[PDB]
Amino acid sequence: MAVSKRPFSINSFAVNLNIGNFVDARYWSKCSKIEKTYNTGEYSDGQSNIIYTLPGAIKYPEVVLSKAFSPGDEELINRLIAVNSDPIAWVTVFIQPMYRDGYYNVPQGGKIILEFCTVARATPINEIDTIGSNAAMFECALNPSRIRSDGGNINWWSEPAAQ
Amino acid sequence: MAVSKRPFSINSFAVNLNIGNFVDARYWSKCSKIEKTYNTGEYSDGQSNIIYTLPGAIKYPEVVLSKAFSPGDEELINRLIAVNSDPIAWVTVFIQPMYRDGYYNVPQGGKIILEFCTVARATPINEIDTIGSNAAMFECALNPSRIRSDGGNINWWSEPAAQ
Amino acid sequence: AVSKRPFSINSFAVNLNIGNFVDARYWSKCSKIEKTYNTGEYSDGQSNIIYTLPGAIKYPEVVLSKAFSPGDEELINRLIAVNSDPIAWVTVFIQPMYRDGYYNVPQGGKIILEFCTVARATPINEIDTIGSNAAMFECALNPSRIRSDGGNINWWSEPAA
Amino acid sequence: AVSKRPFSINSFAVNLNIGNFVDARYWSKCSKIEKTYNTGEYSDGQSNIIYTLPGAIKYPEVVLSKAFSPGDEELINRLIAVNSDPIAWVTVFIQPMYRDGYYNVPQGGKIILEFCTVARATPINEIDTIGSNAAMFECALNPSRIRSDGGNINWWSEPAA
Amino acid sequence: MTNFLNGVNIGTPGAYAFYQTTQSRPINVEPFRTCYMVGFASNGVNKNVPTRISNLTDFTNVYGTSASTNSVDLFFKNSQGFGNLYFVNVAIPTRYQIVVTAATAGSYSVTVNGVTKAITVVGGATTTTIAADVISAINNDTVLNKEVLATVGGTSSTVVITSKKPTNTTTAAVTGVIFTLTTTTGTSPSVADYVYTINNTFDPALEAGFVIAPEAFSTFTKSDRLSIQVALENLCSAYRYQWAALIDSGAMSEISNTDRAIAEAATYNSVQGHCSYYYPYLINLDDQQVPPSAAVAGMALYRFVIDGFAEPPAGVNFPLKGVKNVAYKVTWEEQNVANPEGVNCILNKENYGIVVWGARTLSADPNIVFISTRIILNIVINTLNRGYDFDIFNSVGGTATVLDNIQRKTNTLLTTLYQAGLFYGQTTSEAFSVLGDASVQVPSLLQQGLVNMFIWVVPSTIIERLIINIKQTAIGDLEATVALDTAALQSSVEEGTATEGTAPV
Repeated sequence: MAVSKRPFSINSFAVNLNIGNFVDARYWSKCSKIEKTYNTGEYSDGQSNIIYTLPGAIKYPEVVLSKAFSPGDEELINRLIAVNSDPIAWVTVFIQPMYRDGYYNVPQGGKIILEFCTVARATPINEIDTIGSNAAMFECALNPSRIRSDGGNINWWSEPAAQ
Repeated sequence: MAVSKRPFSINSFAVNLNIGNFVDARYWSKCSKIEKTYNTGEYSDGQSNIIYTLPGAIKYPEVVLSKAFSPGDEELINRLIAVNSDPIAWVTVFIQPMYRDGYYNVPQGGKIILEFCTVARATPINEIDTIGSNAAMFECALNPSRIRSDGGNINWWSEPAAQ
Repeated sequence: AVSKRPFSINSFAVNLNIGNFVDARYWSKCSKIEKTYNTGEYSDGQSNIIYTLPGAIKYPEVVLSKAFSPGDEELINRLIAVNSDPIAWVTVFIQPMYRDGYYNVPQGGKIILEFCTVARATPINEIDTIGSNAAMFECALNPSRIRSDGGNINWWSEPAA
Repeated sequence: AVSKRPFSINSFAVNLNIGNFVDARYWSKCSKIEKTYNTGEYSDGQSNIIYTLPGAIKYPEVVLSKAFSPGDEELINRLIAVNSDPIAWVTVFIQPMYRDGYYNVPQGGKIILEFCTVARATPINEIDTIGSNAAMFECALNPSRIRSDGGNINWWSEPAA
Repeated sequence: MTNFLNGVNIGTPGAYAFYQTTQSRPINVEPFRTCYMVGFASNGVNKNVPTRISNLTDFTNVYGTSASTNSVDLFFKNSQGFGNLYFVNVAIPTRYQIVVTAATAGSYSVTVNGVTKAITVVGGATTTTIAADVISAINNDTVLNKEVLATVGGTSSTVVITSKKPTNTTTAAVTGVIFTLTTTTGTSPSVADYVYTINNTFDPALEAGFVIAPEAFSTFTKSDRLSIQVALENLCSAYRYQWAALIDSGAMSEISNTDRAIAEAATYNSVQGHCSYYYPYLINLDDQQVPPSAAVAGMALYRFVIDGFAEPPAGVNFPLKGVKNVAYKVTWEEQNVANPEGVNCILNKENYGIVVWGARTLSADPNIVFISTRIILNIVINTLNRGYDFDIFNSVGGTATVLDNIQRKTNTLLTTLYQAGLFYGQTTSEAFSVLGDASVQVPSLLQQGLVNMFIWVVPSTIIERLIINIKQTAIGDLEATVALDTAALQSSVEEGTATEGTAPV
């Protein structure tokens, strides 16, 4: 009916972390998929032989962040390694969608916030090879507990349970 | 923002071994990832139906070093084969990051030390093929117990645990 | 209405800054200067037309060439060592000018390729004891940004709000 | 017996609309203009002949070129930034005409490539300090639709309704 | 606007809090999100000057008392900060009444704005003849005929000189005993003053939008209401504005029922449908019957922002806020007779509220029946005019590239409107077409400075009546019945035989 705006690209997001009480200013170039999965059970109404699906046991799957391993990542390594040691502490992931050309980010809407994440894997070095040419990749797996949306004119994620 | 210090490459690390009481001068060409893996369980707070992840049972996964099988590696073979025979002997892995152009390494920071590693596999010859042209690969799999760093001015693997 | 004539392919002067070193040598050949958009494909679901989504900008490799001449040994030794320092970058300056002999007429600023890394250095293109071509120094650079801030034309400007 | 001479390859004027600004510059070279059907293969089972099924229309990339001349800095700075705005598009206007000198004789509307995105901007095709060719500005566009409603022939009507 | 300057008058560094006041919504410059209200206020601050109003408080502060206060309040309540309101205070012209006492013979003169007219009286003269001579001299003078108008007052021995330019200073004086001067000025504006303000106060550069005169329509009589309707029709259909006007019924005591509203609308004429008539006065929360226009316009501008600019000021989804009831209950049959005649009813639907249940114009042209089409055409025209304003007064060099550039700009603007959704068609080729190149420009006209552009558009339509044709099927045969009937219906629509027939009541 009308083609007004281009869609978001796969490069159209900025990823930041809050590790415990530390507001880490480093950015992550890659993030894995973001979902709300429903574990399912099968049932019948007894009046047919069709298998129905019963949603339950919501889960937000693992999110893998990755970036280029650079000096100044020692604070990142130590903070991610130590965050799980404090039962009160957990990681927050801020994803800001945007329509950046170069360094010309134009963010619209709020940020998708993965709230209450626990570290499951910290990989400062993905691989070593004296003949390899790729950039060493810092990797970090996180298990989020909730997703919300904060700031901005557009709310991306809102859960219903409580009204 | 501004890329001031170009990130580390996967060829930007030098790997050395301490087999028991022996300090081996041989340098290795490859190494797998260095990680702090958290085993995880599932739970619920009861007042909702989201699956929450509980970390536990720390583990540092197996690390596979590899180099080119060259003369003078027979001492390395014998030491790696015999190290596990002594319940007191351990294998230590030293990884020094560095920005090597050629032979022009410039180290920065200490060295990531995998402490108290046990040999799980020693493969002097990856395979034999009289038509093959690849260099024969020496491989060694190690199971580390701890990770630290002490020989420089960065200290990028500080755990809060040890004594 | 032919007034101002267009730039000729020889209407540019090329200079380098190699780390903290400013080289006074000039380069007589440079490849295309470009901004490339790597493209993905998508659909709106309302039609079977393929749409192109730009992203992942990259400035492709630029190959400079000049005549291999005495006094190029320091240029060689600097280009070899640039990458050894993770904080050293090559900077390429292209000045457009209406040149006639040694008479230049620069107008506008100089297009600057910033934060370039050396990917290849070829002091000698080839050797032929009965050849007659001039030996050509070549050097390939991977740039990371293009700007311009001299002169009065600002050839290249990025949206920066 | 030919009553009307056919169009020459020089019989078209090319213009650009970049975002909300109208460019006064003309382009001297444009590549092929197409409507391409991506094809699948199938069978009716009645025979072993391979049948072709059209689908997934696409208008292939169009490469415009012109002589890099002063006053092209504005065009550069706009083509670089057009993609930065998801609302902005590049629109290409091709007016066929019979020209001898500056005496173009247009007939019919103009082919309009609408909703085009920049995939490549090459201000300088190459540099050769002893070369003689004119420097060629180049631009690559990924059109999404083609129409024509500027005149009295309408040679690119879709099957709309 | 506010919420940002709180920490400006603090010199100390630190962190403070200020409890967040209200923030204004800035309204953009889309050609059709403004409403111009022509009203009167004895406080003549902005006589015949369209002034932006931020809110009802600003209106009261500037203009004080005014019969348009209720309409302004309704507009702001319904617009909810969207759209702009421009008030036009009608200027009351100066007036000078000269009574000619007798026919005394002699030489006298009459002064108007410093221009003196000598008048000579001889034997056989009369008061009426002298007054007529003065009127003729003033009206046939080349200078005064444009500044003022001279007519006969309530007596043949009286002359009334009315300022033809209300804002300008008008002065009169006499040189003669028979002429007795008196200064006068209607303490309230009249229909002629309203007509002048309507016809001579709107700069085409002004943002397009709605035009309303609720005070005039509520106060004036039938003849004056017709005159003001004609003035608004001429304004909105003028080739320079192409706006839309909202006409209201008279006072409900006069237009008691729907038949009288139909008669008044029938008297009203709008060939191209620039004027749209509404009837029930909207009793607000303070129980005052306020002419519909302002409330409707407020809702319209709000709807334009939310629903869309192709959406007409109507619907149950977009009701009316700030009111509680309608001054009259329109029956279904009354509305059935009225709506085809151009009367847009406002109804108190239960479970919806006060809703405008009409979107028709006063035109007899079937192509511009709905006000949405009129608004779409006005938006197109005004967008193009604003775009070309920057192209006016531009040299036409040798290339004649300005005509090409104008076609380029037209294509861009019409594509923007297409994305906005104002046209019927899946593609721009289905939506619109332009022709403005040099092939249609004549050098003779170019020498005078004329450029001709030709544009074709296909405005979107709306859903007015939805017809449900559903059949009651016996148990078992639903699939076969549906297959057969659907085949028949699809075939008829495809081959174009669906329309062939007689429309039933």
